[PDB]
Amino acid sequence: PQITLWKRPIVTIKIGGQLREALLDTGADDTVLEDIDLPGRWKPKLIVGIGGFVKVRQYEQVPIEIAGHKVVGTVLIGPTPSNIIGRNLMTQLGATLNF
Amino acid sequence: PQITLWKRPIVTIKIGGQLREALLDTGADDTVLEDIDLPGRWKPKLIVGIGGFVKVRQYEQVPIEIAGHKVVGTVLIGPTPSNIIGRNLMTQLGATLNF
Ligand SMILES: CC(C)CN(C[C@@H](O)[C@H](Cc1ccccc1)NC(=O)O[C@H]1CCOC1)S(=O)(=O)c1ccc(N)cc1
Repeated sequence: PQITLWKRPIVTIKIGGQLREALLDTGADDTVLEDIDLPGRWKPKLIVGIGGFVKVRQYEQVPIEIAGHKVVGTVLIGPTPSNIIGRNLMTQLGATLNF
Repeated sequence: PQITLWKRPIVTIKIGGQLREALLDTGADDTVLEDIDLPGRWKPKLIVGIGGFVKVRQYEQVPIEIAGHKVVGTVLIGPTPSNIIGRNLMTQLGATLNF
């Protein structure tokens, strides 16, 4: 799809059988979700934003469906005021900015 | 221009005769710059992010050049680890996300 930016660019995701919404965030290098259960081992990571530090769990090679498209990548779990899809996963959709 | 997202989407800006770089950030509702002098009256505002709070100065109807294109809008001045162009100004470029 093509979308304009007069509203937040929010898409539906499906990850570990759970349905959520997330913002498509070109300013985010990495994908961060709050409201979600993932199984398996993870690694502690810090990431750093307007406001400073957030401690997150890094889960590798997580299957995720974003606006209907199946990809696999790193998902960071941690407190974030909004679930965000970062460039790590947007590059797998072949996403572009246009103006 | 059309750009892909394998690297950060960084563009050149010109604002109050100062040249800077900024990230095109679809996850940001508002534009926030750190490294910059604007004249005139402003208003205190807070914005939350990964990591918590940032106190900013809101400057209205600021002329700014983004990747060559002249627009006028609200610019927030405050600590941010990176200068960001938010949707407030991306909508004035007719920017779209595509995948
Ligand atoms: C350059 C910074 C700002 C990068 N952030 C991305 C930005 O899009 C960020 C996303 C967000 C949306 C809603 C609430 C909170 C945060 N928007 C943001 O703060 O919007 C503010 C600034 C003015 O407009 C409102 S981040 O969240 O720190 C981040 C950092 C690293 C990773 N891996 C993921 C996210």
